[PDB]
Amino acid sequence: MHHHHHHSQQLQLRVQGKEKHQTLEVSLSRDSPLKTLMSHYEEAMGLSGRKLSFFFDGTKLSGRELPADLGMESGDLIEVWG
Repeated sequence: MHHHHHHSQQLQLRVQGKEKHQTLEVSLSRDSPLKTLMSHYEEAMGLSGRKLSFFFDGTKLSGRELPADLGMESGDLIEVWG
């Protein structure tokens, strides 16, 4: 989450799905919209085309948000349902 090698302007985020093995720590630029993380997760997990829904703070992500739009911070978690 906070290892010393990380660039100080990226956010480390945990993306966690329904199974223990459906998980990924994603490094996201502050100026990348969340859709980049959501696609990244789908691509890494092999779950493209499954209509997964990503939640932060109890609300569904559209993918259009920057992390700052939501008060999302390095070390936060995004829950993937489906």
